Amino acid sequence: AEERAALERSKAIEKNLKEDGISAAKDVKLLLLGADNSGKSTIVKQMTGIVETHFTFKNLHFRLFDVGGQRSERKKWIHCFEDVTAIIFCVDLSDHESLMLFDSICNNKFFIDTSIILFLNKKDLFGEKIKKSPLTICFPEYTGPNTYEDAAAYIQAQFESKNRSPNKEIYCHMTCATDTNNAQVIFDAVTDIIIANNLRGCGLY
Amino acid sequence: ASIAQARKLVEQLKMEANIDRIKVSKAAADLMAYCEAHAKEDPLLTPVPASENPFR
Amino acid sequence: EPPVILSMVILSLTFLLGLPGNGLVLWVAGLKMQRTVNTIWFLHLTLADLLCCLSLPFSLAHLALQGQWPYGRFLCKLIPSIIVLNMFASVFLLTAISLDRCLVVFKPIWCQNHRNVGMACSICGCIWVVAFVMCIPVFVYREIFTNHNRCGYKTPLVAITITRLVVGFLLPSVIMIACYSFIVFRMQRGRFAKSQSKTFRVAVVVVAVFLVCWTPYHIFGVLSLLTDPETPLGKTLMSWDHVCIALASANSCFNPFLYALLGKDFRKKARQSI
Amino acid sequence: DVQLVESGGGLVQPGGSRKLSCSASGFAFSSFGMHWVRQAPEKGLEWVAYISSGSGTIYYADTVKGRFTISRKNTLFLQMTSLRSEDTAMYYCVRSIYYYGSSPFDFWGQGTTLTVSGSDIVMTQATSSVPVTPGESVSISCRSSKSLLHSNGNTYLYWFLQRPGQSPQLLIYRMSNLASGVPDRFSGSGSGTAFTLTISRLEAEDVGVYYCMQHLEYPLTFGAGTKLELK
Amino acid sequence: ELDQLRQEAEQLKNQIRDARKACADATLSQITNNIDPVGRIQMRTRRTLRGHLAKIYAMHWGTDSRLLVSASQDGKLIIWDSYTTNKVHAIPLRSSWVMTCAYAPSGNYVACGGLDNICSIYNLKTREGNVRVSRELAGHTGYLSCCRFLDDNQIVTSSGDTTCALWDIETGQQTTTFTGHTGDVMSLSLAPDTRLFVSGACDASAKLWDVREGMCRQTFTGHESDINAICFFPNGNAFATGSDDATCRLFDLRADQELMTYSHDNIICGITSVSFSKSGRLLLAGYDDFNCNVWDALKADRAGVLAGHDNRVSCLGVTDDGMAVATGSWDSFLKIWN
Ligand SMILES: NC(N)=NCCC[C@H](NC(=O)COCC(c1ccccc1)c1ccccc1)C(=O)O
Repeated sequence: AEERAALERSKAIEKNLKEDGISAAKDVKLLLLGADNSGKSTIVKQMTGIVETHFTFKNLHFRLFDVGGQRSERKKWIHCFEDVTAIIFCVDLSDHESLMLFDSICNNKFFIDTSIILFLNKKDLFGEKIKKSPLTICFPEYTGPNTYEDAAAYIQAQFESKNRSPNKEIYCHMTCATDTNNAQVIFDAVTDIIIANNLRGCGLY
Repeated sequence: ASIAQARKLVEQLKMEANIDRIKVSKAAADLMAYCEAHAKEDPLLTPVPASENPFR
Repeated sequence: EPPVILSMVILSLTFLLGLPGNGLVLWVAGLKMQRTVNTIWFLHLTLADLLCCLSLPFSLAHLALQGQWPYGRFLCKLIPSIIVLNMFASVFLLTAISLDRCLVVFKPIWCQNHRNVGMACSICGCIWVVAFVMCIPVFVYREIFTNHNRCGYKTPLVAITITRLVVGFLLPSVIMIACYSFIVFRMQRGRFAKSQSKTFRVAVVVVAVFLVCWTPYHIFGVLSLLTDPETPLGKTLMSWDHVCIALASANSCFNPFLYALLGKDFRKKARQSI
Repeated sequence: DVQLVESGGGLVQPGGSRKLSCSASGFAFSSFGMHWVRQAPEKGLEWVAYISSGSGTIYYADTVKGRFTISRKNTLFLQMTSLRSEDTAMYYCVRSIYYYGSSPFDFWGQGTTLTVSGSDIVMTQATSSVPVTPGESVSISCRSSKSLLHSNGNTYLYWFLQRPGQSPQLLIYRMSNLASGVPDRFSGSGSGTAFTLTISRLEAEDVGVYYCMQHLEYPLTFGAGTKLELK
Repeated sequence: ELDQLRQEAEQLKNQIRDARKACADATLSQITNNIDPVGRIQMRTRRTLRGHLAKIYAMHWGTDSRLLVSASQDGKLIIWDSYTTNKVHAIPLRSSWVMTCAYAPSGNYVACGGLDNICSIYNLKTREGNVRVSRELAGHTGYLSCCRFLDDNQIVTSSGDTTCALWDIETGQQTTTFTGHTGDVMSLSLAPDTRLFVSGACDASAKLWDVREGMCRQTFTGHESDINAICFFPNGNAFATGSDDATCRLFDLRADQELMTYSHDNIICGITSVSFSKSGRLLLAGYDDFNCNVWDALKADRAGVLAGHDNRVSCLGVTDDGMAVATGSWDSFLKIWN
């Protein structure tokens, strides 16, 4: 009798749901990880539960989620970010815990095919610290020259040694925090990631 | 700091230890009796005919 | 008649290998999977291949009749029209597969912002309209000639066959080869260098299968144009047309394995469902 | 607050055209279906037209179809052409959202007085007037030619109260459910074709005309109108 | 004196264990060994609710056994008409990271919460038409994992900050706090008389709170991993729990210990959801292994399987009249079984 009007209303709000889904699928979602005071705030500012930051770069809408304020175990909610395009990981070179966090995230069952964009912030501060103190303090098994470039390369290798999945890539960039190129680096990495994901969805990769 | 936490813990344990407890066989019999008394009116273990199923 | 037996057995194996494959792919993709952009193309391709699959018995009856049509004019105008519609719809859907693959590879930002199920449905509908336009001359020009009544075409034939050749072979072949060559060339740098060999093999196999299935049809079409039926070697061309059409239709049974069954999720879902 | 103000009425030459408007405020206008209900000076309520939420569905009365148009700025329109002398009425605008458990016809407008110089379900109210005193119990009944009970268990009878000088107000919807804000003294009951509205402890604010309306199928039809007067 | 307090705690725990062992004269299996098994239980899918686009995390039935609310991380709280498949309301959420949702037993409100550390109240019976945010409860420093209505004015929430809270919707303040868990409070259920509730946290323990006094009455520890689901028996004298240890256990309140364990050797995935039948004879649990297992609560035998979900079974609820059971899943689908 008047269930026809209810059916009409249900169809209308189903149409709204579909439109919302189409609008939402355009965003590129990125999980933003790293230790505390690792430069996460710095890069999200260069461009209480969960902080989302949205920006647009070269016709892509980026959705950045920071989960540092969740002062509880990640294993109960880390699956809520299973579908992110990529993971942003920040490391303060001028500072072990970061290595274990990267190892846990990289080999998570929900992030097997998820690529990680690795940021090595505070490059200048790291160089000053090397000029002040040797880098062998953090890594006892570090054998080689105590120059900036080789120490940074060793740290970069130490992070990428934590990856076992061949179906994922790690994009490492070094920043000095006196730069505005981070959006561009994220853009290039995410373009590469989307090409890979589209190819995998087509069965050609 | 830890002294207050330990005092609260031991107080809570004392409170929990001071609860009257019945025999387990009695509790199992009570559960079984409840399930038996309500068996006829439960539609999931007894498949209701399509006449009375609002999801037919 | 060795050509007739060969065409019959090729149609038979196509039938027995395409009904299971296409039916399984259709069921899995349209009922046990959700609507994605990649899924719409497979749905439409499997529709075309399955209506091709339901059509080979008619071709088998046609061969068994040995050029005799006891039916009316309407069936003679309808059945070949539907068969041609489905085959060339499959061809255009393969071209759409290649175009979408090249587009997602080379325009990732545009595909991020503008690629969805609706646009895939629109392009599939346009492909179906184009296939209907392609088969319209088939419906118009097929007639029955009365020793015994037989189905056969009535200057217009030249235009029909040349347009068929071009639009259904050359542009699709060039587009597919170019798109897959560009994808392979893109696979040279970055993270894709380690899987460029696999991508190259997949592209080569699919392009080669399409070519071997669909070329001899077009070559014997142009020879039928060039050689009069009454002249010598016309009988040979007429005899082997049947087997060339059989090869053209075998692409229908080949397509599921080549497109839907390279998807790991599709393979898992099909194995679970069976 | 939820408002529905109507305008555009006046003295009209016969055969002309006039446009009625229904300006909406205080509620989500887009999610509600709108109705036009008119009341002749000596007659009762008469359903006119309906436009759904989203404009997908539109309905007209038999004596209205082809001559009126319903369209919906948060406003609803009633474009009327070829007006006859039988169109003289105060026209009401009604919001009628529809979903499971919802209460249609819950709010009515202030009204716009406009003056011009076969298979339908019949809703009959046998009694047109009843004498009643405050503090007593009065029951008002009406019948329907066709059964209002549906296969889904809902019976579509609606009760409306129109105090002197005011617009109709929804009291009971779907023959058993009490509308929001209505005092608990009002009770509705019925069985298929016979329905009654029972009032306990009558007050001075319950004096008016009571209309019962069916919503089983379009066109929506009202009863004759039972009037309860003091003393 | 810290060592003395630790020794006192240890001896109190030993005394509790001995007292519980004293009341274990016989087991539930030895009591129900002589009753007839339920036999094979075959539930078919009656409805499939296709509106959501991301993983469904929570669902809850109405008291009318026809209306249901569901939560997905696509950002929408959908109110469903189960009988007709019609969608009654669609509520857009400020934060898409929802992990719980509740329906008021009056039917006028729905609750919602998740990674934003907020329980939001939504009015369904607004005079202005649409559904509006009536209240947003913000006192938790950790994520909201569950919430359940007691009435129109008070609601109980469990949180990842290892606490449970009782609120007043009108004032928006925590009337009572429930502390004592050492892990994330991950699940919550209220007793049929709403005078007490049980919660299961990630410390592999379940506690029995009462809303009036705000204290813990009993603690139940039998599981080996984090408890993810919890539910009372229909009588209110027992409850069941589900853990990541791939087991379900039944606990008696009046006996203060576990009665039965529900597990099988080839069951490895953890339990995400658990519910009881109308009579309590059937225990229905959702699993990470994409299925739902039906248990005979009195015999601890598998009686049926609800297969038909393509991803993790996230949530499951049985109607108040017992006519149907709903399962939600990470495949973004809600199924009604009967
Ligand atoms: N070889 C070549 N260059 N083209 C040649 C024309 C091919 C085309 N028709 C078709 O493709 C579709 O079937 C054609 C034909 C047929 C007739 C009656 C019933 C069913 C099928 C048939 C005979 C025997 C084996 C298969 C198909 C066209 O009519 O233009």
